[PDB]
Amino acid sequence: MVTIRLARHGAKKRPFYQVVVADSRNARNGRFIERVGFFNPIASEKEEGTRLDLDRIAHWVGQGATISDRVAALIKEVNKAA
Amino acid sequence: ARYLGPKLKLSRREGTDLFLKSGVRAIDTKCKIEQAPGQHGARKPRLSDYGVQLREKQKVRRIYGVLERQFRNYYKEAARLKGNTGENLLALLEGRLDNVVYRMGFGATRAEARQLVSHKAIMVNGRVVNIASYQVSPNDVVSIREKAKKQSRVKAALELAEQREKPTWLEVDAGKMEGTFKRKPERSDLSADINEHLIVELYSK
Amino acid sequence: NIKSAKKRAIQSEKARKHNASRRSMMRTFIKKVYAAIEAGDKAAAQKAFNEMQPIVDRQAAKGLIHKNKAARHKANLTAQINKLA
Amino acid sequence: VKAARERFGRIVQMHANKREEIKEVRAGDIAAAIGLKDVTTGDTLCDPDAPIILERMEFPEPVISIAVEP
RNA sequence: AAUUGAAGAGUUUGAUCAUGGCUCAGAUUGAACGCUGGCGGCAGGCCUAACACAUGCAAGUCGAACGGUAACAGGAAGAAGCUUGCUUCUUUGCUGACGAGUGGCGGACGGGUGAGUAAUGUCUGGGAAACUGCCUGAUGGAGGGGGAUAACUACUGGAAACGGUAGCUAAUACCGCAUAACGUCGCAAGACCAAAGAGGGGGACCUUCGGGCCUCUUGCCAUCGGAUGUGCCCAGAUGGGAUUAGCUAGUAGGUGGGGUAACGGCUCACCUAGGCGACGAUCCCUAGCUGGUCUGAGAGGAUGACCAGCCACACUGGAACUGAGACACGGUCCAGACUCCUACGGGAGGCAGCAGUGGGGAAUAUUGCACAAUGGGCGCAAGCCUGAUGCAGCCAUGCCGCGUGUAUGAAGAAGGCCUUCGGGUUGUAAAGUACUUUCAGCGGGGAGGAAGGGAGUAAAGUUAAUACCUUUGCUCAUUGACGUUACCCGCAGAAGAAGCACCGGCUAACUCCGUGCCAGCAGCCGCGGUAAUACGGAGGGUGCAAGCGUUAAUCGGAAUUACUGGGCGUAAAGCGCACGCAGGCGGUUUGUUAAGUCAGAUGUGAAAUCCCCGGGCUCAACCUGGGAACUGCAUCUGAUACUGGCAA
Repeated sequence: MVTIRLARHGAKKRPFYQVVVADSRNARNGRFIERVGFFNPIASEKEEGTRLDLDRIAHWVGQGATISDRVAALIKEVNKAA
Repeated sequence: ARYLGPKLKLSRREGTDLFLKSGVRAIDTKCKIEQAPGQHGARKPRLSDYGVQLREKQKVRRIYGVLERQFRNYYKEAARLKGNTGENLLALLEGRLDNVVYRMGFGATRAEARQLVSHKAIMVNGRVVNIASYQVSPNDVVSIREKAKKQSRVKAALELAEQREKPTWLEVDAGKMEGTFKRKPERSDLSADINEHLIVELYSK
Repeated sequence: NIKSAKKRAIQSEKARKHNASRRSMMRTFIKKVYAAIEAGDKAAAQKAFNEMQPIVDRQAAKGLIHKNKAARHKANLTAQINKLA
Repeated sequence: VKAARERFGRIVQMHANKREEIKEVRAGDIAAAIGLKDVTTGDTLCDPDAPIILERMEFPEPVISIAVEP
């Protein structure tokens, strides 16, 4: 069960998250195959702040990819079906 | 950081009048300019090749206030900036907040203009400003907060700088304590008394 | 020793006594075909070949043989008796 | 009395010699702090950085001058 | 937009040139010592003994598996202090929930330290002989029985640890027969193989009144596949030493059996007598490796602290078990070393996990906080467990800034200091005067990191169902360790905040005075002879700055091992001189595969990192976005000038 979940970067008390595909035993800020987008919790509406590449999320789950509850919460906050 | 010492010896040991003890009465009359700096230097020293780069080094490090630790990293990024590396290093020395408000008329010197910068009294482009190492970008305007505007010392310092020629790369309004920044200063715009060529020969080796 | 799932170390030799018995139950019927190889009857081994033939495949099924040693041992033994004829 | 700023590990009070720990320094108790480097005998220490109530009391003098040989 | 980057000077001599070591200015530290010391943000912080280890704590969970109910909370048959149901109470496990036991799953993940190992390893290409728990798609099935068994009782050993025996019983625990295929064995026939059940709701029917029955959810089992975690083989590179010249006996190879999930001397049996090596074998020393970092024009050197991948390891040594996977950090057994409890029989244990202790050492942190974030395990979910982490303490260690106040101020004070003893100077310096006070200190407003989850309604699907479960927005009340947060306003006052190296040249900055080859100075050449710009102090500046010097280490300069890019008559350097098999190269002509070289395409070259152009931190450091790089390697197909092979 290689999953799609969150991983962590940024700085002290100001996060920035890097979404990745990985086995769910694989050292959360470590080994992974292909990141598909990223996430910033301090979104800062000038340019960007959470980007998703949806067409690999549809295809990785085509091999099975049980998503996490926060990356699924990005799907409800990207307006996937809009 | 700062010197905060007897900073007209620094114009006497270096000779040129680089704007420190400016004040209202611009003529000095109390220093005996072009002399020995102290008690033993009655002879004229030889000024060999190393020191003549070092002597104008004190001329650039004292107009804008930049120290040894701060001047060196400006050179490093400037080496990748294309064209005249003296202009690109001058592109980094003319964005300082104590640079612009000194070219705004606010302040009888850099230190009094540091004081209004040091004490929160500047707003720039919708942000109340902080630390004086801020490189101020083009397409920005400068302003003063309402609690520290016109307090008994901004008036006569604006007089002696409105007799200055208003070097037209940035425009000042000065009647409501705001100015405007347009673009960068080129080699055609400064005094051209400063030899920038002996600075690069120090950071060439 | 110290961990709350030290009962796994109780459950290991609880399990191992059973599985090594099924190992011992398995091997003696793989041994039993090798009793009648050296005699010279092609069906004496084949009759006892059908005595382990469920038992090595019950225990591939119960979870000890990895399905491929059974494919090994039902192949060499079937060609064991057919080597003479 | 030495002009140095140190720090604490714990405070220890023993019951029989039972080192049952405590984080509360009650005025009128006795404690045994741990791991302070340069604490001599006879140092007047101050926790809230106030002026000390200076005490100088190391005044018996040894009577024998005997050498060693390790 | 993305390689715009290469300097030297002192030093042998009376002087010059050349040669050539020496040394210095740059940069960078996982740093340390001394002097001194205000603040904010960001990273890092036992390298030496993988030294020995007190103490606490790092992996638990599911009752929607069950027998049970040991605490606790209701309720219930029944029952009152007699305030006529305000309630004392034994019983029942009807429920919540669940210590303990059985059982499903995890415990091999994450973490921590580099001792071993020069190749079973790593890295980078290529493979062929396998498996794959959890995950996911599709396809059949999921019938009907049984015997033990802990727990729990009887009796009871022992100081404790930890047990003892006869019984009895449940379960997704274990074992049977039926039934099996596109699954397995076999040329072909045929021959065998699986499991399960718990929970929720509900209408008639049904009521032995546990429910049977329909159905949703969840779950098991067989198999073909995929993602995939992993195992195995090959080539080329991956250190020094020839004062390390021969090494090897399951060692090279075949046949035959066996072996492991898989292929092989992986292992026995016999035959053959070779295999490797001077294009470096074996032996020896040292060492994890790579991406990468440091420097550098570049090529190259040195080095892999933090970060991520791979490897190895778990006190020392070994073996095998269970499991999808281990030859298992916080597991079994045996053995050893050294310690700990003891009532002296007998018993234990593993910090190269977090924090710590003594010691080692020039040197390196709270016996800390919270699960709010993210990730993980278990479970339906709610939750629990989380020293993984998120923060938070100590540390000018480092990378960047803030502030230590500012204008005016000449009689050019005092005092000090030097001096044609006239003066000059320290010095706009201070005092004085006018403002202001960022951070201070202090007082209060006060975003975001928060997404979810739970509660209520309705609708969309399932079905007998307007029920349940799931989903969809909405509605309701709440969840922050950090936190006296970031940050804004307001208050009196410049009040609390400047030091360290140096002054002969290199290399920017001076005279006296006090000692007289004395005491001392120092990176290098060298100073001190009472009559010093090199010593000590003072004053005058200088460079830097809350940091500064010195010390140790790599690179540079060093064209100082010179392929890029050096020399050998005299400066170090041509074997005393020939012969010569390895080896290195090679005249000319024609044809030829296309090895070498060359073009193009494809896939790989993990991400971070360095670089280019921006965004966000107020700006910087820092944190990232797209892109470039990754200078490389292999493979496919083409060209034939020069080399090689081949042939005349």
